[PDB]
Amino acid sequence: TPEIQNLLDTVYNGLQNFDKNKTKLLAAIAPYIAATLQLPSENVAHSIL
Amino acid sequence: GQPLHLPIYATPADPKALLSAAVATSQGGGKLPESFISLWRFPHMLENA
Repeated sequence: TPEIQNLLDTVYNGLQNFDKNKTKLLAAIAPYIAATLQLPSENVAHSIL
Repeated sequence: GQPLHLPIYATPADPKALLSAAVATSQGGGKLPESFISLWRFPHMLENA
């Protein structure tokens, strides 16, 4: 769907310039997941991942 | 002429549930313009930008 594709584009531009050994992948993707799934917290987005 | 039977009672119609559809669109992102080199060194062009 174009909406899930918009999610893909936003996370693609967002987590571009990432290294694995710098920081956790989950904490990096957690804000875009919290926004696109409209979740209030960030620990909830941690939880669901 | 009064009928012995009592008349049947009608059942009212079912109301419609008005429903809206909310969809989103996907506009394509813009690419970069061409690299044009300048005279200036790094800090002056950095402060300018």
